[PDB]
Amino acid sequence: LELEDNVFLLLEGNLKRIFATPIGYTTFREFQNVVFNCANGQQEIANFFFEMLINGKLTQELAPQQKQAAHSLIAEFMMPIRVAKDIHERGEFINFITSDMLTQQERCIFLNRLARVDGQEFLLMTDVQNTCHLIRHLLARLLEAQKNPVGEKNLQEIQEEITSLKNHFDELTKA
Amino acid sequence: LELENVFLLLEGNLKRIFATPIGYTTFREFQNVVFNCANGQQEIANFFFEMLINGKLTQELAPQQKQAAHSLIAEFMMPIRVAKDIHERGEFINFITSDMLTQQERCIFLNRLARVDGQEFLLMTDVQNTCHLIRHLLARLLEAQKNPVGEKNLQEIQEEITSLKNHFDELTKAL
Amino acid sequence: LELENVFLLLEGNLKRIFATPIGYTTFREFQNVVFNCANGQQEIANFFFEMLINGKLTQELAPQQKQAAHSLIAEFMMPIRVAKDIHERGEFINFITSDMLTQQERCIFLNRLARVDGQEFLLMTDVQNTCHLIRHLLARLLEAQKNPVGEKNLQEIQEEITSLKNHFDELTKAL
Amino acid sequence: LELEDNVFLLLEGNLKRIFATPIGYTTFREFQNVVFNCANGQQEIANFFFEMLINGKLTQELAPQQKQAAHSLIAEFMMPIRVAKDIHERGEFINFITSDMLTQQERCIFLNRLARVDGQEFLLMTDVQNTCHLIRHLLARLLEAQKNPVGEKNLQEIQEEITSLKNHFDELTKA
Amino acid sequence: LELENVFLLLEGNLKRIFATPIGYTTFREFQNVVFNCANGQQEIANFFFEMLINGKLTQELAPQQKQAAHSLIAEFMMPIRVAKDIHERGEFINFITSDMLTQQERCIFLNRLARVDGQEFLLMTDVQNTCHLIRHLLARLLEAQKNPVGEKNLQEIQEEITSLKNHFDELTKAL
Amino acid sequence: LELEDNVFLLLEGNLKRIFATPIGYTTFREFQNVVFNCANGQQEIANFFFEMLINGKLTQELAPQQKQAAHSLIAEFMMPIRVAKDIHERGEFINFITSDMLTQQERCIFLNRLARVDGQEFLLMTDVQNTCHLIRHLLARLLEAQKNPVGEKNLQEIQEEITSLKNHFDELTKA
Repeated sequence: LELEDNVFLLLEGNLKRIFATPIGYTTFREFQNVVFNCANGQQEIANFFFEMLINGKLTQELAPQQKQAAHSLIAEFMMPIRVAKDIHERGEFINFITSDMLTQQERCIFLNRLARVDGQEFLLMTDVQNTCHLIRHLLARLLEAQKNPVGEKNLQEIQEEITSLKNHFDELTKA
Repeated sequence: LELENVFLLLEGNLKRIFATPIGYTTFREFQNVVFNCANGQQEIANFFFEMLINGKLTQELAPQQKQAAHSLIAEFMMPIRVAKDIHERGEFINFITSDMLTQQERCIFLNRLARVDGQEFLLMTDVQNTCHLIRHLLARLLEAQKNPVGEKNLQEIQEEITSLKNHFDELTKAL
Repeated sequence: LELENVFLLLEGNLKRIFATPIGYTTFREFQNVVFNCANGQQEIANFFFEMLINGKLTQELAPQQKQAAHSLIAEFMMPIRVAKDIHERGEFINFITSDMLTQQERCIFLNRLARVDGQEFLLMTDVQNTCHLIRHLLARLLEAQKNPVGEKNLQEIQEEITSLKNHFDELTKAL
Repeated sequence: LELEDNVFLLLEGNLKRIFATPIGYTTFREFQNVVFNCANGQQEIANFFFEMLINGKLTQELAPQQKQAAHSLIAEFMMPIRVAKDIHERGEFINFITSDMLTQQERCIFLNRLARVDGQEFLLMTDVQNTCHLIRHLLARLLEAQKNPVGEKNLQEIQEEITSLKNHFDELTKA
Repeated sequence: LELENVFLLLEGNLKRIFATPIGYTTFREFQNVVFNCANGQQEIANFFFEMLINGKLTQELAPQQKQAAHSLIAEFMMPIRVAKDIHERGEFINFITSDMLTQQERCIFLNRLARVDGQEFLLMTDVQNTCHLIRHLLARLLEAQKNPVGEKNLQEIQEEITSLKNHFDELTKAL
Repeated sequence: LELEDNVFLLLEGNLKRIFATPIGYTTFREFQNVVFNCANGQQEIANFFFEMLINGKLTQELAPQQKQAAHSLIAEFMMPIRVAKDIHERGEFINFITSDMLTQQERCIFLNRLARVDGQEFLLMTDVQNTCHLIRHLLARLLEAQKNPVGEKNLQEIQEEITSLKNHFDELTKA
């Protein structure tokens, strides 16, 4: 492989540009387009940068200044690229939830925040009854998954986590 | 009370403010409209509020005015009530749907959460995510139980908690 | 069938769910409302569904009930149909507008894309962007043509494709 | 120019802060305000940092530790600043589009994603007929640009790209 | 003019386009609907536009058609006017609310800004933020005063400016 | 404290991941969860990383390679973490506003952009009268704050900034 220093520099500027705005569902494909543009029709060069930037792996010896630049690109871009790829694949999946209990009047309510893999969040208020209905709805859904052969195998994989839920619930009912 | 074609002018104004999505300012924009149509007079405004919020006519009206009044009530009472609801509790959960899908040996759920204000959020969960969400929400019920107000709330929904019992039983047993 | 003031209670409930923007949960929220007004009975629910979805009364009603029924049909049949449309195809394109502007020696277009669900997106393009978008979309038609199902779809719209012909002709010739 | 090391440090913290959240339409102006605040009414200091951070150019010799810090600031912030400036100028222009063909039933449809320079994206579904109508609409718009003297010159600039579109289309029609 | 059940077909179509939130394309979508119902004829379209935009019937109609026409006017004239307003000035401020709260020795305000298009934005300010915003806006009035057009605008609102005077007086004096 | 180099590496990857998407209201809590996971139930390790990453302070001597990694983590993540914490606390507060005056026809209007601490922005158009009404509304709000003991103390703190507003306004009225 014969690369000029200029390629690493141009590639860095282009990657800095695409990652300057929020990662979205087009970002992984936009990154691939940047690599292909840089490779200029040379599959071996494209693959070199994909291995480097997607896998953090250097598939040939580089001269010291280029090796340093590759390490810098890996450090700066590997995770954001993997997150772009993740969003492309499963950006709408739940990633995190927070809840803050507020006690007002007679009533205990929760300010819940739902965050997805793609970073979008949603605020949702629930009182204690809403919370119970939400739990029942989600349990009803696992019970339907359990009838299906795939769902059944998925549930058997976390059988310990399920038995625990029942524990926590038995703990709530006694009190 | 003494009133002019106030009903038609009230109508045109209510049609305008309700032609766009109802928001958190809409109930107050409505009050401002009523105030303006009453020329600021509190007795007349109150007559309109009773009519429009509670559907109650506090005064006999000539046939033509009475016809317009019943029309305003049919057309606006519920949207006004929803605007007040949103002002008060717009961020609370209102509805949830889930569609079960099977992708790559995984049972997954496309959930949609809708609030009182009509905003919705799409959230994907797999079986393990669903279990974690349930654990999270259960923990909130436990948190409420430790707070004197929340504990009273829980005591009011015994039939709700028993329902969670039977679902938890069915799931654990079926595995 | 035996029915109570069910029409008025149905009305108030439909007015409430349609007072906020229609979303992807709205058709299902409607079904739940009908179910609840029918006290769960499938024959009564079906009577309401025929009435409200298809505008068909499957039963003679006293004058007062019949009046309320025609009113529910006029007020809700189309919003119900749109809610079902959105549930099914809410993300599909519905309308596009373009306004041509001239800025700094450039012809530019302010495009607005609107979906079946009513969400809109503003997108600016210059002449070269517009050309690239067209090239992209053309490539999709070529992609569909390589798929046996897509190829059948294309064969159904011969008059559409000829229209593209005449536009392409006019443009190339005029340059 | 007489700068204390403290200025580079304070400037870095302030820039890190403003770039911690998504770039928006106010971000370039917010950056200018940070520079002016740091310059403290000294135009020569403001200009030094603007040349450095907007143009990547150092307009006077710096001592080695400050030169290193300037290079670090350039590497970290030059591209995001240029993107902020770009968004300020043309954030609503199209930047990228992806499409995924889905074959279901009899029908080939495309899940399109529209991304703007500002990073916002929009999902749009199209079937084969929608795609054709979109193409015709966009061609109609170029034809109107062609009547206008500016638009005509813009089109002559990409005359080769246009002739190519016609090619791709002639290729689609034969098949 | 010669017309068919055009009123009912017009009705169903208007009900459909107004069933979703009004957007920036809605007025144009309406015009397209009218065009299509008129079978493209400009005289018939104009009859519908007068009826639907201005509430004016430019033609005597049989009792049944006349009834349908008055119904279309009552149901759609205002939403059409709002759609045109939005097309023209959707981003302009329409309403603002503020609720004053006290948190941690601070007086704070929960402000909500609503535009002509119905979109809203929540914005918190403390006392100093509120002062800065006011200073900003005052500076804009000063900017307009330096522009010959803006200076004319200011001269038209003398009673508005005096109101700012009395408020400014009350505040400074009370401190 | 006995940490393996692997901990710094794992921690960096996890932080890079969470900061790859827009900071939101859950991000500070997500960061705490990452630290606790890394500490693996060891409060002293959690506190070491919290002091390091929240306060930029190293609470024990590290070997040179680990000290270098800690400095790198501080440089990369301290500000974004502080911004996450800020958003958690006051993300909805105003952060910045820009205005651009547009002169069209007889009329001077302003394209205002409102940016919050959380990075969300809102575009709002105002003409000269809207601007005056907005000022009056905000002054009315400060006048109400002045009646309240807390608000009064807040206002006394910026008494100089208030007197200045009055100045700028007196300057506008003379002209």
